[PDB]
Amino acid sequence: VLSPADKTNVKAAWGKVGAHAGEYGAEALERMFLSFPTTKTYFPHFDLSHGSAQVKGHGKKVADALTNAVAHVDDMPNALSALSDLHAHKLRVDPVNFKLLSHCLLVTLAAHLPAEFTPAVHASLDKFLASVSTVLTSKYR
Amino acid sequence: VLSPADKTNVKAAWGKVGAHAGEYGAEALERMFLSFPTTKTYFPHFDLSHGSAQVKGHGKKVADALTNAVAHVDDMPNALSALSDLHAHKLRVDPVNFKLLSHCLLVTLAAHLPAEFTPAVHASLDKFLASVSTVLTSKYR
Amino acid sequence: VHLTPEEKSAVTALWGKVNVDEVGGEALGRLLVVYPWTQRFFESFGDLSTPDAVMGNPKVKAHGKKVLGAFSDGLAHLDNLKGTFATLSELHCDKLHVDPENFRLLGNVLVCVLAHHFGKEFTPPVQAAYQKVVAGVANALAHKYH
Amino acid sequence: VHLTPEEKSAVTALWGKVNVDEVGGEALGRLLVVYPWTQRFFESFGDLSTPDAVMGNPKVKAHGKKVLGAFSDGLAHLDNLKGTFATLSELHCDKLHVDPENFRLLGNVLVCVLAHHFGKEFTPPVQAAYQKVVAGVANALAHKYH
Ligand code: HEM
Ligand code: HEM
Ligand code: HEM
Ligand code: HEM
Repeated sequence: VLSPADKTNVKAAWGKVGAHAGEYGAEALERMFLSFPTTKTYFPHFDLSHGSAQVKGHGKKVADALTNAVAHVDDMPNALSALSDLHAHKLRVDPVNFKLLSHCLLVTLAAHLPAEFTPAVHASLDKFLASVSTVLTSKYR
Repeated sequence: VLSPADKTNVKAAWGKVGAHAGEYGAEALERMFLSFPTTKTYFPHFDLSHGSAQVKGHGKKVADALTNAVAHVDDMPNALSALSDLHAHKLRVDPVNFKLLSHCLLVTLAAHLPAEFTPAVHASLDKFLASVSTVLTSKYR
Repeated sequence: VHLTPEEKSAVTALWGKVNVDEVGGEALGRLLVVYPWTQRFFESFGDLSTPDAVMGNPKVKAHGKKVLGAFSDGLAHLDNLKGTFATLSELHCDKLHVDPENFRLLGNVLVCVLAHHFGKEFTPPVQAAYQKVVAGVANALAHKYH
Repeated sequence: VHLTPEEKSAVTALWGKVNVDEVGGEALGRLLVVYPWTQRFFESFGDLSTPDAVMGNPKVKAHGKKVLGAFSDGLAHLDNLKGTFATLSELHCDKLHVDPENFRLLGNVLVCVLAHHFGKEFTPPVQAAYQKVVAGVANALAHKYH
């Protein structure tokens, strides 16, 4: 579970991302499509090239859920229940892929937040996301 | 969450295992040291020889914990002279090996219980041991 | 991958009793049951509601047969596997959009179908050999994803 | 694993500005802090509870340098990785008994330290070349495990 200090480091780090959140979104994705080619098997309908507006718009939506998530850190299973049903039932996206996004997302934060991304914050951030990933796979079976 | 049709599946499967529990635990273990050679990195102090009285003595404990889990299907940990939070802190076993033990402990049951191993009781057994690995890896960080 | 002669013959000999139509079908159907999300490819098949109609669907059986068959070819190319399925790794990828985890998934339920088929004969040394096959085979089939 | 003429250049060129001593103890330290179960191979270093203590632990630092040191010398021979690491693979398995999944966790932490270090200079195409490489070194240290 996230310790109280974890919950503080996550909100402290996200607060600093700010208006750039949806910006970092598309970047975590591009890094994912490019680093782990396998991840783009779920996007036959998306122009995945760089510059792409679809890869940008989506990143904004990925940013929004982690913001709603940070907002409801003590109640993620209820605030992300909607998406969990969307990924497992309607998308059926294999659980080993979220571990893949969370890594690119984390690298993307190590690239823009060098002051804040200390070893302590890094760890709390690897937790927060693992907990998100978990919630998103709750409804697979 | 294990559905109610799951709990009753898991229960009948293990009750049928009866006294054979320890016999089975030890078998899944040796199957694991053979198929997945990396798991041996955690038992370099165990007599890993064929017919070893240290693995059979270890398969017993593992089964005794799996029977206790089943017999308190609303709560998964705590058992023997040191579990409770034994793995997370003392052993520190990488979460990745928990899925390997569950696989091998399922092929054991698919081998000896071919009649109760319908492709529905297999799904419950799978969701069960996944819920146990999830509980044992619960307080890791 | 290289296989210890007797560990290579445990594969060779056991395969010869495998009813590829019963094990092929059960390997796929038991996969569509256990890891639910794997149906994102099998929607054309039809009725996959309860694990019942999943297992009994004549499409699931039908496709598990040609899935096991191709496996039953790499069993000869037990040296260079890549230069065999590399063709199918293009397909399953570019055209078919299949996530490689599902192959890794197949190999494990298959290991269980065989043990559900040979019970006692499926000893640990034999399973272990059959693991060296399935993992390596899974990676050959997912070698050049771009 | 495979790489390409242009990817090698990005790897090699981004490795020149790397301070192996620094990043070595920066990566192993952040590994021991994000995945504290890896501390099972380090009772013989000292205080490893608080992150302050892990990072500035002179013994962590001394060993980070050794690892990344021997990591660095592996980039040179990027066409024959499994060979180059055959003797460290056998030493980690037999002698040290180090679960190979530690190498993958360390590779992921090493990529974050390299993004944390180069900022924008560590673009998406640099991460993808670096992921390939760190996955490459991990399969190479794990090859001699039995
Ligand atoms: C780490 C957790 C993730 C977050 C925060 C996230 C969030 C979301 C959100 C907010 C949507 C928008 C749904 C809508 O309104 O249409 C969505 C859609 C989707 N997600 Fe996830 N997701 C996550 C991980 C994944 C991963 C790893 C993949 C697969 C590589 C993925 C694949 C999809 C797909 C394919 C869509 C549908 C896009 C479309 O066709 O319009 N998601 N996700
Ligand atoms: C998910 C299934 C697991 C269960 C139910 C389980 C069960 C047990 C039990 C009951 C004990 C003995 C407690 C005691 O002696 O105080 C124990 C100890 C231990 N477990 Fe686990 N375990 C599991 C997974 C793992 C995994 C996956 C590994 C690694 C491959 C592992 C490695 C160990 C080791 C080394 C010991 C200590 C034995 C000794 O040296 O005394 N366990 N486990
Ligand atoms: C590792 C064993 C496998 C082998 C050797 C194999 C073999 C085949 C072959 C030969 C084709 C059919 C002919 C064609 O489309 O041109 C095919 C297609 C396909 N495979 Fe696989 N496959 C395997 C595993 C997978 C996995 C793990 C999945 C399951 C999620 C899968 C899903 C599909 C789908 C949906 C198609 C497209 C429909 C079609 O068959 O035409 N395959 N496979
Ligand atoms: C991918 C990079 C890795 C390389 C190239 C590597 C390299 C080395 C080297 C050169 C040594 C010295 C062995 C000797 O004295 O002959 C060593 C020792 C050791 N390694 Fe690894 N290693 C790597 C990853 C790891 C990881 C991931 C851990 C665990 C977090 C680790 C744990 C050990 C242990 C327990 C020792 C001895 C520690 C000491 O006495 O200072 N290594 N490693």
